[PDB]
Amino acid sequence: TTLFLTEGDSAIGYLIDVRDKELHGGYPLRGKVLNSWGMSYADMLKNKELFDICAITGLVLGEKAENLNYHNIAIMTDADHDGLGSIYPSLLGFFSNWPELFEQGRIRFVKTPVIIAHVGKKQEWFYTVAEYESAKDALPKHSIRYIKGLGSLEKSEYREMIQNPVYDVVKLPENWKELFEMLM
Amino acid sequence: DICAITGLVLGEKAENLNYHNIAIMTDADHDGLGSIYPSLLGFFSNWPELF
Amino acid sequence: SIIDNEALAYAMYTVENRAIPNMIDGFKPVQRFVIARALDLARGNKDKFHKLASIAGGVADLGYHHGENSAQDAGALMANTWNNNFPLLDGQGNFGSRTVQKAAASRYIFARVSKNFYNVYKDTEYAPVHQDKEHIPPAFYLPIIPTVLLNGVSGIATGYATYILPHSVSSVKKAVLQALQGKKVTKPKVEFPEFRGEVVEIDGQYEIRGTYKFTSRTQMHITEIPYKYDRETYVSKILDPLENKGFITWDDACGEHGFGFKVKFRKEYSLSDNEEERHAKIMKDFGLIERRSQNITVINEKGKLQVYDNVVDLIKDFVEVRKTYVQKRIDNKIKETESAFRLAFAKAHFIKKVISGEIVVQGKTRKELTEELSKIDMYSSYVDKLVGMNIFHMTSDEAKKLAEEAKAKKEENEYWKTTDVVTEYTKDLEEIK
Amino acid sequence: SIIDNEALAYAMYTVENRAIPNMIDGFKPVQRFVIARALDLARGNKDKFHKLASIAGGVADLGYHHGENSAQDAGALMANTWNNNFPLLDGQGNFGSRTVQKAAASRYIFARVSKNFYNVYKDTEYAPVHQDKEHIPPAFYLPIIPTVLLNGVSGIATGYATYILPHSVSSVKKAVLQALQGKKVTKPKVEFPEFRGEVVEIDGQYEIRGTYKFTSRTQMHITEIPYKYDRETYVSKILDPLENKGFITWDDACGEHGFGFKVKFRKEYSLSDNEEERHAKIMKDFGLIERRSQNITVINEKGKLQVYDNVVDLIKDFVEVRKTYVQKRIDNKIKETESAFRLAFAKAHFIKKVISGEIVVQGKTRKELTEELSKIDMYSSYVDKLVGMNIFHMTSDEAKKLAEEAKAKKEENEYWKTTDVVTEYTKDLEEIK
Repeated sequence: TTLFLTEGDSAIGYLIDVRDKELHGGYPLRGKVLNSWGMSYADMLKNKELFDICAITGLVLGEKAENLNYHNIAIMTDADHDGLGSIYPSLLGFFSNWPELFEQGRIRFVKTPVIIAHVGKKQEWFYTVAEYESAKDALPKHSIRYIKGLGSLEKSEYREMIQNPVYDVVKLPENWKELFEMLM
Repeated sequence: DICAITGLVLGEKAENLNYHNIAIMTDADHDGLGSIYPSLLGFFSNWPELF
Repeated sequence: SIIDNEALAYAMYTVENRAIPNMIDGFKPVQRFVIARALDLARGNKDKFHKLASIAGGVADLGYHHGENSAQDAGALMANTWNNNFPLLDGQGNFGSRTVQKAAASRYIFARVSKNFYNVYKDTEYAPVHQDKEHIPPAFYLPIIPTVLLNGVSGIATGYATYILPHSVSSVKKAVLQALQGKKVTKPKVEFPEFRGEVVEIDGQYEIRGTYKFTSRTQMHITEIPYKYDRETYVSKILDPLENKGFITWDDACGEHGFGFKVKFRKEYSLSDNEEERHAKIMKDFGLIERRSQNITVINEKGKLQVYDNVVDLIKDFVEVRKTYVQKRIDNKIKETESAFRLAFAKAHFIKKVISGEIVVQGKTRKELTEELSKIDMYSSYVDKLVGMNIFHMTSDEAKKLAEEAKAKKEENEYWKTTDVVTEYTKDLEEIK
Repeated sequence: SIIDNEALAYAMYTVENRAIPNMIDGFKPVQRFVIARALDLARGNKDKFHKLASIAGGVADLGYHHGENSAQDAGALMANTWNNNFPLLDGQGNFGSRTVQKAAASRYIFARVSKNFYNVYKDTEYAPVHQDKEHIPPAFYLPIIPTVLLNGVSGIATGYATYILPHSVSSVKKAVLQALQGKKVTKPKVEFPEFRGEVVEIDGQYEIRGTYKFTSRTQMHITEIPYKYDRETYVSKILDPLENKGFITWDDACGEHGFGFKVKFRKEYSLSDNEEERHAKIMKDFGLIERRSQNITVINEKGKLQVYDNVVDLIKDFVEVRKTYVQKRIDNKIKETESAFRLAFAKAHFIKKVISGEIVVQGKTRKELTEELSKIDMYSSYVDKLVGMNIFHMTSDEAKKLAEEAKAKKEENEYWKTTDVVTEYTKDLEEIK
């Protein structure tokens, strides 16, 4: 099973209209979270949404990475600016409290696209701007649509992007203290 | 801030007035017509000698 | 006597700024502005999801003398296929949900005109403009089946309050198609969108009930609640006052469509038997039954207001205005097609005289050809269109093709000549789907 | 032996997206892409006001391997004449001031392309295409007066920095107009915008100063402050360091042109006399004398960066680019106008043949006159264009006067044939004012 740590009531509305009840889960986030490592572990316990995802996954702070109600944790954001640098450093900093989640690689990313053209009956799926550059030499009927946001896809694209995701991994270099001190 | 700038202290007459005239202009679609004009008029109606 | 200059100004704040809709288009005053802004952007790319800021900041020159925040959230609230039955205006974004009836933002959300709207709102461009000069939308748009019956409208004005209820698409289609024939008017049936409970009458008034299912001795699956209950206001208004007595408890197991609320009883409750007082305690405690009231008050084709007790006379008045406003289109198409028939006949006759070349054509310098064609009895009236002639049509194949077009125009002119209101309106009523 | 494939990829970061402009156009690559988006939002109507986000959000398929914010605030910063002299782009709104060098919004201000750009950027389309496919802007736009000397570039790159200061437009006009003539090149004078102070040479380096104006025994009115600080960094770096010592005080009375700050003397200070040591204490204390550095480090038409001690060689390399880059247009227009007069003789002779009408056209099928147009030596290269002939040709007014515009393009044909590059570039230099 998996848990989607997606954003807002919109994406969980589409997720309720899309997901499998047995396999795929979900949870939104209430709002803006601050810098992750400026706050004590009892103050991550004072924070509300972090305690919510400590209780839903069953991995509360101060314990070994076991008895997890969700074997997978996925986070599903908007690919313009809404979660590309806002949800992810704070969420990866909070998930850095258990390095055994990262050793098993239990946090993934589902890439919503950037550009979609509607060609024929089946629209195309440029995931990034680099694939949009590299495959503009052979792509017909260039009617452009921007996917700057989770709302910019309908229920059908949300359906084939949950039921057929890509599950991009999270970052893990040889040191897990040198790269998270960049933002401060 | 504006009662310190105008010199009309709260609870006294309009004396030692730094500015003789008070004028308001805003974006006149809805930014200042029905939003900040009645609030500023509720400020300035507490001194009816200004009216 | 100038204080009435204030008060009549109140009468352009309590007549033309009213929330009362119209019987004909089924539209609010702000809905015509957001529709006109969306179609002003539709043009060729009627499929490019235009930004809700561009709609919302675009209604300034359409004549809406209020805030852009109102249309900015109005377009969010009326682009929902789950709040309303008939899809009028589509889009990509959040437009509300039965979990939470809000949008996620208004700045990552883009809206679109639907092709079903143009399947259902013909004679939009024929619509007469409002008495006020600044109103760039017309006075009322023109549907095939009305938007008063479909999807519902609710609001409260000064002294009058509309609560018009959504109805099912096939029954509104059958109602307009059957009251067009002048029979006993079928009142449309009501189908709330994504509602698997039961909608039935009690006494003149509708009730809505969802679905509650006994699953054990002390367990419940409310598969559906009635329509005006979301998750958390129903939890905090009813289910949490039931929780604080220690009576029941809830599980969050909401389904694919509708709800999935599983409720487990506790032992400090009634838990009565015999299947008439336990169900009484259920729809008095869980609130499985919800009632309402009806008052069909709606502004007519002019600025006055009229009240109906039923939608039968509403459908009758809609189709009796629709009869004349299709008849006007019939007369306009007839007067277009007769002059277009005489013109196409003139051009086919002149392409016969071109591919013959029986007109002297060379050496007619200083336009002596059209000084010869200014005295022909019909060629004169459109000399400026008989002269746009290349050499490319001198071969006879295009002459015979324009003669085939002329014969095709004749039967076409006979088809739109002999026709009337009823068959074209019922062909539109057939081809809305 | 693969790690260099990252490092040359690092060279991919440090060749095409540097902050150093090229020496012909004077254009940064980000400025090339925002110019291309400004004309892309101009297209037909140049005068139409483009939206800043619509400028900035559309650069992504224009060649920029970065985000929209760098072009977004680049367009904000070079839109204003309080910082620069030559307006590359006009706009509706404010983009800064000399008192406050901050723009209004990244999402409110309008933009359009100025007419003087077209008065100085002709022949920006005959440049050869780039190696990279994304660079649909040319590698250098071709001016009559370059932007390296027009306006200023204050940029830091990988080991290279530019602080190329603005110059006065009549002096660069004389400099390019005289370096066209091939004598000793006049050095352009430096005139910062809205400046009535003194920029003077001391030894190889231009120092700047404003004007400070004594008005009484213990007061001044500062006319100008140097161009390193606008208001609050100026106060935090200068006026509050000398104000917090108790020496002197200031008051804000900033006027229209320049600055207007009024300075009141307190009693503990030097208060010196003789107008040598008091002025030296002013330029030591108020910071009127400011020193800069100059180095013309600019990439040429190839990938090598050229370092110039003085802009005379910059103007010489600019004009040695421009002479051949307009002799390309000379050869292109010569090859255009020879076949243009050949088609002119085709149309004039064929229309005198048509108004003669010795060729018979009536009853002629299968474009049979093309069977007598194909065996002409001269009409046969234009057959489709010469059967594209409407009736208005047949009037002899537009036969004979169209023949006399064939003679008018004959005299223009000999006008482009007799002219050479230096006198049309003299027309370019003389008709900018």
